[PDB]
Amino acid sequence: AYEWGVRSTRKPEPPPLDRVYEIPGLEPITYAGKMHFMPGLARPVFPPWDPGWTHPKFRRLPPLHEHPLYKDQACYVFHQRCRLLEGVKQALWLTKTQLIEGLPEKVLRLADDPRNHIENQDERVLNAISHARLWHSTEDIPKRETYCPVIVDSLIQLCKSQILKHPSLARRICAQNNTLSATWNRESILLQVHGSSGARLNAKDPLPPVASQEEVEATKNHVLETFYPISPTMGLQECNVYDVNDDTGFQEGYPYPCPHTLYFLESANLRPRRFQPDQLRAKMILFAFGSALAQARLLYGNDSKVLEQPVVVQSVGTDGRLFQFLVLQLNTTDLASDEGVKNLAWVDSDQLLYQHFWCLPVIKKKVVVEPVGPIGFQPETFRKFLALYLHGA
Amino acid sequence: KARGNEYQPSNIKRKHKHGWVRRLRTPTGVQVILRRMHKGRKSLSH
Amino acid sequence: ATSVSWKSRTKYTVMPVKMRKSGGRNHTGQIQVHGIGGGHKQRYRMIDFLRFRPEHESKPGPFEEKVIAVRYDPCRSADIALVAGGNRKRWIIATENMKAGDTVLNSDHIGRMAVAAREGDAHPLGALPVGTLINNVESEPGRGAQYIRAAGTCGVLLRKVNGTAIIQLPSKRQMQVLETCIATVGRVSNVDHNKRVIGKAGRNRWLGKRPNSGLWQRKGGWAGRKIRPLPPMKSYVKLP
Amino acid sequence: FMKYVVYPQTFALNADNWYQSFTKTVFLSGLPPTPAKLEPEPTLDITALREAVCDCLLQEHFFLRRKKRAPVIQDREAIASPFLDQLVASLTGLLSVHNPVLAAAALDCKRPVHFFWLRGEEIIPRGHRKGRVDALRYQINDKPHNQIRISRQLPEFVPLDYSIPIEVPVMSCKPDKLPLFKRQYENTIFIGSKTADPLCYGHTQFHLLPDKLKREKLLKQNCADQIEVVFRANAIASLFAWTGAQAMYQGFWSEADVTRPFVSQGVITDGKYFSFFCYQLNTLALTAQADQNNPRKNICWGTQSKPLYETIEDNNVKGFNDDVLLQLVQFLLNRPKED
Amino acid sequence: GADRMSKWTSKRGPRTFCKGRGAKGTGFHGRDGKFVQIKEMIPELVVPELAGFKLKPYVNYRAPEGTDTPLTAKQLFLETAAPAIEKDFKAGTFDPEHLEKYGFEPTQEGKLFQLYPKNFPR
RNA sequence: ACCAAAGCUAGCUCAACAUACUAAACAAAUACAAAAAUACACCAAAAUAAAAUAAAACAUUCACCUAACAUUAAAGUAUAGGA
RNA sequence: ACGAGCUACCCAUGAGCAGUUUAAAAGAACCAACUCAUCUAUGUGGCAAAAUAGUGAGAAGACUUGUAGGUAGAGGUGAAAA
RNA sequence: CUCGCACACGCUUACAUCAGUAACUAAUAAUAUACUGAUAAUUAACAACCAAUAAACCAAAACAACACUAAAACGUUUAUUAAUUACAUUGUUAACCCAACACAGGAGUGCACCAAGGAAAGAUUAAAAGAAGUAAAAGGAACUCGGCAAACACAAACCCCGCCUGUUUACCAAAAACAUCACCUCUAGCAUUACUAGUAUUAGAGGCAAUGCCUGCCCAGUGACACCAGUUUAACGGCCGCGGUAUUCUGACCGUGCAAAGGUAGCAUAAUCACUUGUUCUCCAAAUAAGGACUUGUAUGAAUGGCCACACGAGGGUUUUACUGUCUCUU
Ligand SMILES: [Mg+2]
Ligand SMILES: [Mg+2]
Ligand SMILES: [Mg+2]
Ligand SMILES: [Mg+2]
Ligand SMILES: [Mg+2]
Ligand SMILES: [Mg+2]
Ligand SMILES: [Mg+2]
Ligand SMILES: [Mg+2]
Ligand SMILES: [Mg+2]
Ligand SMILES: [Mg+2]
Ligand SMILES: [Mg+2]
Ligand SMILES: [Mg+2]
Ligand SMILES: [Mg+2]
Ligand SMILES: [Mg+2]
Ligand SMILES: [Mg+2]
Ligand SMILES: [Mg+2]
Ligand SMILES: [Mg+2]
Ligand SMILES: [Mg+2]
Ligand SMILES: [Mg+2]
Ligand SMILES: [Mg+2]
Ligand SMILES: [Mg+2]
Ligand SMILES: [Mg+2]
Ligand SMILES: [Mg+2]
Ligand SMILES: [Mg+2]
Ligand SMILES: [Mg+2]
Ligand SMILES: [Mg+2]
Ligand SMILES: [Mg+2]
Ligand SMILES: [Mg+2]
Ligand SMILES: [Mg+2]
Ligand SMILES: [Mg+2]
Ligand SMILES: [Mg+2]
Ligand SMILES: [Mg+2]
Ligand SMILES: [Mg+2]
Ligand SMILES: [Mg+2]
Ligand SMILES: [Mg+2]
Ligand SMILES: [Mg+2]
Ligand SMILES: [Mg+2]
Ligand SMILES: [Mg+2]
Ligand SMILES: [Mg+2]
Ligand SMILES: [Mg+2]
Ligand SMILES: [Mg+2]
Ligand SMILES: [Mg+2]
Ligand SMILES: [Mg+2]
Ligand SMILES: [Mg+2]
Ligand SMILES: [Mg+2]
Ligand SMILES: [Mg+2]
Ligand SMILES: [Mg+2]
Ligand SMILES: [Mg+2]
Ligand SMILES: [Mg+2]
Ligand SMILES: [Mg+2]
Ligand SMILES: [Mg+2]
Ligand SMILES: [Mg+2]
Ligand SMILES: [Mg+2]
Ligand SMILES: [Mg+2]
Ligand SMILES: [Mg+2]
Ligand SMILES: [Mg+2]
Ligand SMILES: [Mg+2]
Ligand SMILES: [Mg+2]
Ligand SMILES: [Mg+2]
Ligand SMILES: [Mg+2]
Ligand SMILES: [Mg+2]
Ligand SMILES: [Mg+2]
Ligand SMILES: [Mg+2]
Ligand SMILES: [Mg+2]
Ligand SMILES: [Mg+2]
Ligand SMILES: [Mg+2]
Ligand SMILES: [Mg+2]
Ligand SMILES: [Mg+2]
Ligand SMILES: [Mg+2]
Ligand SMILES: [Mg+2]
Repeated sequence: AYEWGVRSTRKPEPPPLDRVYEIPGLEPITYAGKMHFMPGLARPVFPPWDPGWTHPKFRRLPPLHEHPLYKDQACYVFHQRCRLLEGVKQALWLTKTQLIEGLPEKVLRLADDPRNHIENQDERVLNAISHARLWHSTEDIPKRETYCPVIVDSLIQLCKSQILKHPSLARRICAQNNTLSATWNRESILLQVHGSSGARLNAKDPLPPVASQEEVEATKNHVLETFYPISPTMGLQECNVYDVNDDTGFQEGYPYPCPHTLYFLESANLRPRRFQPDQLRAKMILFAFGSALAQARLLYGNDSKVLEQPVVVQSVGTDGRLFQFLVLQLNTTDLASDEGVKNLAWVDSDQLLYQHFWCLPVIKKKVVVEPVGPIGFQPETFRKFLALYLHGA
Repeated sequence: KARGNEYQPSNIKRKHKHGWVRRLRTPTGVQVILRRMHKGRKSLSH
Repeated sequence: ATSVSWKSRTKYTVMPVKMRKSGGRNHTGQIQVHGIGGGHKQRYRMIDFLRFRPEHESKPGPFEEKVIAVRYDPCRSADIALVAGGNRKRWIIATENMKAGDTVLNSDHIGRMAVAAREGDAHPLGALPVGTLINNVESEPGRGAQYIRAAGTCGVLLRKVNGTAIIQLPSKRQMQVLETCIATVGRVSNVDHNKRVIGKAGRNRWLGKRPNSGLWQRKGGWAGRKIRPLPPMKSYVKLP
Repeated sequence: FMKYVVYPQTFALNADNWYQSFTKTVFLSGLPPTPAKLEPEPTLDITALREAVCDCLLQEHFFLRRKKRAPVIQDREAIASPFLDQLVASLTGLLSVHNPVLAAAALDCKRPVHFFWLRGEEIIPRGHRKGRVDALRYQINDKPHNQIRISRQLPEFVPLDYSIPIEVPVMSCKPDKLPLFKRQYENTIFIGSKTADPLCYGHTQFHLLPDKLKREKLLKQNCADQIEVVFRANAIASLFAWTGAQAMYQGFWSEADVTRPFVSQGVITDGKYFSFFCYQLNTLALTAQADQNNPRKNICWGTQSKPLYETIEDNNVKGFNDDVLLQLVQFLLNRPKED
Repeated sequence: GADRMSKWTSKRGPRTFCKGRGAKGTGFHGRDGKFVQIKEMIPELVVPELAGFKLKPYVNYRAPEGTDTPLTAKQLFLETAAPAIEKDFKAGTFDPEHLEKYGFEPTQEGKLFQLYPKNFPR
């Protein structure tokens, strides 16, 4: 084949030993006695230096098999920045769920109801968008890494402004950078969603199941579509050190146990550094599935069984102007066999909050053709976000 | 156009072209240092 | 001073790795090739020329992969394609009519029956019909595809005698190799590269071609129309 | 032109007095006089507020499982910053029922506030411009942890022409010995948003002290009286910059001096301790040619440091102070006038 | 051109050149880019109690000086170890195998302040 | 009358003898970009002397030309030389 | 032996081009910053061992330019002016 | 009148205070940021030093919605180890750097065109000559090699040469020279430092120059392949005499000789030896100027390329007005 290493840039082979060292029963005369190099003397060979006292910073990195957590079976870890080739498809295969395009019926009813709306809805949303895109920074054109969290938090505060009308949102608390670990064996493959997310909302009360028994039973007749050339473990990190333990972000006795909504942000200035919408949807699927697994295994146990009370979680992913909403209902724990019940998911994708934003007034032919502000505005995305926020109450 | 200002000072360039390490990294620079010491120069290099 | 090459990367990477161009300069610093330098900034896409490369040694049989995307490569005149199969992705040279979401088969099995050669297949020369069009041909079994790669160029298999395959290269020269050598069937992508027109002198500078010297050199004896006989067959089969 | 860079979170020994000299502000210990004409509104749930605060404490200190922190020192930056954010959010959500303004308010999370002003004259000592008069310029670029911005300005605490026997401290020395250093860059006046933002006024600021200004750090540096001075300097710089940004967004400057006072509330939080300040900007003509006949002075009301909890251990809060919670409640329930 | 007779210091270089003036380091660089200072590396000045010390920086002029007799190894041995070894030899208890009791040390790596390696600054 | 002029000293040169031959100072730092206390390496190398000149040109040739054998003769002899 | 801190060409890393006509960032057009130097007049031991004033060409590109490095004379480099 | 503030690079105290200047420096005085003596100074938050090892990662920056080609620097997460304990070290002045000088020169970046920087005149008279500016009767290029310079204009055209943008003799030549897209040749079947991490639709050594019509004959000589024959001119390069003839000028034609072919198409007094100011027509009152025609140019000529064409050019020539001190003739 074609070796990808170059002999000129690779580490050089040690120089050939001096002719003295091949003479049996003869002691070479080297310059090791004077502690410096001098021509005419043989090259001394030194034993591997052993620092009898171990120093933390200047010692060699221990090998992987020396770690106490090293295991023979390689586990496929899914962390925060994992990319999936066939994102939605591989996510559905690995999580054992059936996908639905539209949002759930109760979410639609809560969203489309004008009573649950904000006092000045369109104006407050436009003000939040303008503040995030232009007003929040002293620079003329703020970066995505700046205005993605700003717009997400502005929408969160806009939703929080409804706590006056609904005195039930106080049962929730936000959380930042909590470790999530959910490992499961599916089709003799050990997968594990392990990492940390952007933001996580937790609540005291559980989220009621949304999928009806008719849909649950019809899910039995659904078959997951398979991809032959690509293995389901595409894009996952094959790791050899791990712990098979359902570690949620919190310890025991937490007052706000049930996760309500995950918040994912694609705060990256470069398109290659950002996620594709498909991969972002896959990431949200896997992270919500991990959270639901943690909750189910702390409530019911580690046994693989169908849940009589399904665990439903929500997730929102924000590109800065594109929103992806997801409601995942976990109904079963046994994922080794594919003949059982499948979980359910409603994935509302490609939701544009606004078409384009002009931070500066464009002037064509000495006149202003388009003023400052967002061109195109879809309030339905915000309505769906508000429905997801108020879904608990 | 106008000449005579061909010397644009730069300490990094001065030390990398006529510095002590640059002089000693080659045998010819070592011989230059030897000649300067034999002549008795107060400054062997920059 | 002596410069260090930029090609220090042992591990295969799908993502484009940045490269440091050198215009006609060797490791010393003198010009060895004239008319090279001052090009556009480019990255290098790692191309796996060894097409038949199983992921795991447990299963050495023929394997099927899927085409993901056909993209442009500034390094070579051809258009490259990302292909994923098993647990790893790799860049290969896309043939003429490869599109996104296509099936590719890579086999080394030779049988008494020729395999119906599609455009994405990679079969050894012994399993292909007597007169097919091929590219990325190989010199020794397992060596890798050093030969035909340019856009639109393709050789033709002529005959297979005594367990040995003979092909015709784009230079109309006959090449004799073992029948085990893995080759890809079809023409290389971007067949219209020969028909492209450079619009101005600036496009050559964008590609990285310094203009030729102005020294007027009188033509010597080398100049003129030399009608030569075709060179003999180049054989790589080592007869005992 | 050249200007000084005034840092709110400063390591200078006695910087509150220097900031007072720069600002023409007088510091009064204790709360401002309470407007006792309030309606019998505060019937809130002190138990529920304590429960929320303790839940935030326990979550950010013991409950939240994060990555294994190899330094065993357990720096209080990453422990208190999420705690401060969650405490502000929970308090705003809980007290928005009593105060409708908090619902319509906007919460800024680590968003800078910039201010640039002039103060006094100075003869240039060195350079080719020696012997000529140059005005001293100061700039404050603060990064408050949490900000609350509202639609209508909060009411004043004392009248515009309110007089105080205490005079502003004046330094008979150069500002370079604080130490302060001159720098030249973009001099911006920023409130937390651009001028096009409809919320041209704000409600309260939150400032988290850095690890550099810890009580243990100051004690090791042999500084015990400067613990309160750090809070005083932080509040005096931050609230003054914030009110000056408000005034200059409303349109007042040196020759267009402010007509109605601009009031400010600030909560400065250490890892364990809390402190509260109230700042009232009345005069903005701090330049030499307009300060000749200016009787008004800025006022900064300050409170001494007071801890909230005490050595919480194993998901159980040992000590708790209700007075700090009540002070935070009053700060968050202060409301603009209705008309 | 530039000057060569003046010493090459940190002031006459670019921003990337910042050379120390001869002071000893007091630590290393940590994780977040900060400097971590080690309290073991800083010199701890061991100062005595001068309250009950009845000695002055100057001497009485009428006091006489002494004939210059620099201390030497043989004299130090005579004042310290010679009487002890002489007494042991007179008593018959002198042991050539073990000389540690007279003040001699076999190796230096054992004690804290060593002589040949010079582990103490002053 | 200004400008000016004159000292006899510092010291140098050639030899002989001579111990036997890189002077003194080296507390700290010195081939990181020298005078910068402190971290897992690479270290290193040799391959004829040439020509300016003379032969009135210039090609073969042209002593001395940084390699010990010194002095008195043999002797500018035998020899080597586009002889 | 010493020289690529000026210059000829490359190699890494950065930075600039405002306004106007134009579906155009088109090796387009006008004209700034900026880069070159067509013509003339002074200057000719001068401000200057190559300048000043007027006037000119390019001005989103084969464009300028900052820092660091490389190619060293029987050679280097050169859109050949030895 | 308006090149000011700061930072980077560079110079090192030339910076600040007090005192003195008879002399030394300012190209002269006053006095002093540029001379002398003494004493002090630049205090870090800005900047320098400021983790490695494996894995997930094709999807540009240009308000980035989404696209073009020339395919494009700028990043997080996971896992293993990262001394753990205040306060470390260094640059902080300036009127300054490179040019022998306190030099009208050369100098990167962010801001504004003044809210900051400075003074063309040492004092007189107002000779000639010189440089710069303004204005001018009537004329309006009649001056001159040339409409060079200047001008209340700042337009329309005809030719030569190069297609065009561009580059070149730093310091007498910026071009008709070079390069250029396009078209042709030759040289190479291939791996770890150029070419190239490429594979004949590729990469080098070259010629000529876009495009349009084309590129006619020759291997006799010298080169190159073929190791001899033989092939090559888009290889180095060459492509004819003598004499008479139709009815007077000519010669369609013929005889004879040598060649490898005897200069084909085209253009033509040209940037093309001399005769040349070739002959003729237009332009002017006058023309060795310019343009169009005739044409053996016996020394034009077809990729050392021949012919025309749009756009283009501080390239070189010729006109029409408008314009003016270039000039009548200067004041
Ligand atoms: Mg010089
Ligand atoms: Mg290439
Ligand atoms: Mg290509
Ligand atoms: Mg060429
Ligand atoms: Mg040429
Ligand atoms: Mg010098
Ligand atoms: Mg320096
Ligand atoms: Mg500097
Ligand atoms: Mg420290
Ligand atoms: Mg001679
Ligand atoms: Mg002679
Ligand atoms: Mg001679
Ligand atoms: Mg000789
Ligand atoms: Mg002979
Ligand atoms: Mg260099
Ligand atoms: Mg250079
Ligand atoms: Mg422009
Ligand atoms: Mg242009
Ligand atoms: Mg000029
Ligand atoms: Mg003029
Ligand atoms: Mg122009
Ligand atoms: Mg032009
Ligand atoms: Mg010669
Ligand atoms: Mg040469
Ligand atoms: Mg020439
Ligand atoms: Mg010549
Ligand atoms: Mg100097
Ligand atoms: Mg004087
Ligand atoms: Mg002085
Ligand atoms: Mg300064
Ligand atoms: Mg005068
Ligand atoms: Mg006169
Ligand atoms: Mg005149
Ligand atoms: Mg005039
Ligand atoms: Mg007139
Ligand atoms: Mg005339
Ligand atoms: Mg005349
Ligand atoms: Mg003119
Ligand atoms: Mg004209
Ligand atoms: Mg005109
Ligand atoms: Mg002519
Ligand atoms: Mg041209
Ligand atoms: Mg054209
Ligand atoms: Mg050039
Ligand atoms: Mg030039
Ligand atoms: Mg010239
Ligand atoms: Mg020109
Ligand atoms: Mg010129
Ligand atoms: Mg040409
Ligand atoms: Mg053709
Ligand atoms: Mg042509
Ligand atoms: Mg021809
Ligand atoms: Mg021939
Ligand atoms: Mg022949
Ligand atoms: Mg003709
Ligand atoms: Mg012609
Ligand atoms: Mg003609
Ligand atoms: Mg002629
Ligand atoms: Mg003429
Ligand atoms: Mg004429
Ligand atoms: Mg004529
Ligand atoms: Mg003519
Ligand atoms: Mg001819
Ligand atoms: Mg010719
Ligand atoms: Mg020819
Ligand atoms: Mg030519
Ligand atoms: Mg021109
Ligand atoms: Mg012209
Ligand atoms: Mg040009
Ligand atoms: Mg007159």
